[PDB]
Amino acid sequence: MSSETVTLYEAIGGDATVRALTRRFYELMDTLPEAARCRAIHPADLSGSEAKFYDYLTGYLGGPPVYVEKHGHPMLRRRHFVAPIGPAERDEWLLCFRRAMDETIENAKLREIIWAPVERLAFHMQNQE
Ligand code: HEM
Repeated sequence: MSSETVTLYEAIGGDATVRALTRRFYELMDTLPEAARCRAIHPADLSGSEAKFYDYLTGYLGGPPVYVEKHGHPMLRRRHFVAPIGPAERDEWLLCFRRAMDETIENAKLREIIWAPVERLAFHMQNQE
């Protein structure tokens, strides 16, 4: 929606915010020693991962459906099956996503709206242990 209601994308500040969110996420993943397990299973060059997550989040939050346009149906559990994701990879991903959100999305109510379903998805991507 845009006029009396608005989308989450609109609400958090749209493209500049999703850009900052996704950038800060991979930065924390690359620089925090506590995120080393999650970092270990990602590609040595994070550039392509960032592009895809940014496109995924853009569509997911009510912005333009750019991820689907390029890659088709998300099918995330299947796409994540190629990485070995145990509790550690899972909680370290959630560590970085939480901190990236807290730092880039000012509105607490919008962070709560986004977080609960993402944390559900993360537990659902876990494929080990
Ligand atoms: C358990 C937590 C998670 C871990 C450890 C994890 C890890 C990974 C890894 C290793 C990749 C492959 C990177 C690449 O191809 O460059 C990936 C891709 C991706 N992840 Fe996750 N992920 C997790 C949860 C999530 C969640 C909850 C979402 C959605 C909010 C998500 C969205 C994506 C997307 C859109 C891709 C690109 C898929 C594609 O290849 O088209 N991930 N993730």
